[PDB]
Amino acid sequence: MQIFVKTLTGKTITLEVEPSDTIENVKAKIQDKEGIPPDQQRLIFAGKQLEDGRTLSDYNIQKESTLHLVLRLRGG
Amino acid sequence: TLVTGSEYETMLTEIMSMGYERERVVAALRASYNNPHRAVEYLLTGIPG
Repeated sequence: MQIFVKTLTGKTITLEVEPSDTIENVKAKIQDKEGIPPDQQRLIFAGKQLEDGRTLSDYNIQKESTLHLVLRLRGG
Repeated sequence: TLVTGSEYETMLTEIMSMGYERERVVAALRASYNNPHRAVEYLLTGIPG
């Protein structure tokens, strides 16, 4: 299923995932395609911060949903 | 090149969609120095005062 990840710079990335994928997996796909280290990623959906060991189905994320990506960092 | 106000309400609106009313983020701007991203990272850490 396709999902959208909206970043704070107005870039939206599309990912192909399965509801059975874990949040850790999603973060690895984002690293693979945009290069952001998983440790800097904070994923938000329906006002909840997503936890690494849960799956997308745990949160009821359906096709064409948009997650928000906030970056955690102490540098530029 | 944009005025202070404009970008201001634009911070709100962005961080807004992020479940952060214009007031929490704008006040977060008062606490972020006018920054948006920091405004929300602020929305996070909390809203002391």
